[PDB]
Amino acid sequence: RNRRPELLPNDCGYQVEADKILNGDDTVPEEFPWTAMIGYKNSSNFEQFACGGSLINNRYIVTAAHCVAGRVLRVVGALNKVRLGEWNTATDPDCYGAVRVCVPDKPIDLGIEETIQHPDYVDGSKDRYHDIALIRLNRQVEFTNYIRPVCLPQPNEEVQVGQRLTVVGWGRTETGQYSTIKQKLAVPVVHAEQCAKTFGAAGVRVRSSQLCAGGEKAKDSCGGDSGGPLLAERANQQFFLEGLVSFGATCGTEGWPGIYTKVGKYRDWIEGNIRP
Ligand SMILES: *[C@@H]1O[C@H](CO)[C@@H](O)[C@H](O)[C@H]1NC(C)=O
Ligand SMILES: [Ca+2]
Repeated sequence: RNRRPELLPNDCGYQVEADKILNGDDTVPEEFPWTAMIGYKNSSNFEQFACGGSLINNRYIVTAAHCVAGRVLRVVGALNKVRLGEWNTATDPDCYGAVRVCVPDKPIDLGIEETIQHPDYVDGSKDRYHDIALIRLNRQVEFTNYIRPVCLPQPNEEVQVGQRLTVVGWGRTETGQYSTIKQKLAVPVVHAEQCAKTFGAAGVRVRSSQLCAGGEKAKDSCGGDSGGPLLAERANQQFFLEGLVSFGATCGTEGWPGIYTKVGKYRDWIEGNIRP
């Protein structure tokens, strides 16, 4: 299967601590430097960012398969670019804090060399089982304080119910707000049964490769992007990509937690589909 585990760097999951003035759910630009924005372009050349993803090394982002096939492609446009190093999409340069500083680096928009959807994913399916895809970027990415790779779990590692994780993004889901500043929201992992309604179709079972997180005690935590990261902070403040958004959480009266692709469960597949 041509697995190349050594192409996933050991220097992963570390971010600069450079924190500052009054927050909210807003991040500083240095937080979660593996976030990516996925950009689309329709037939009259209108562009917009409508999905997220996570930088895993200097050549790849990992996202949901539903971000690279089907509905998004007809509703928004063709897959076009991936943006790294963004913080506030409303501004450029990005400047923050009472004692003011600016991000030295303009966000980078990279082309897509190839997209690899998981072979077992079915576009339009009720369950979206195996909702994962790799995007090989056009260029080797040089890491900075604002662009760095996230760690991936091993296939035998499990998140436990009650464990708190962080979903990060710009509200780029079907029902999201489309925020301009990158947001972080803390969410509990919950029993799979609580995601019964998440599919928006009855009778779908939550598989082992799916994670249910959000819910009744996390009504202030809706955000993230389709394909966007769900993170565990493990020992030594090293962040791991426990999940990516497959069905977004909804935080209203009759809403539901989100279903995430368990990324560790696809570690072998990832390693077999990356090249230097
Ligand atoms: C491209 O998107 C813009 C903005 O949403 C829209 O006005 C336009 O109709 C789209 N192009 C077509 C005709 O597909
Ligand atoms: Ca910006």
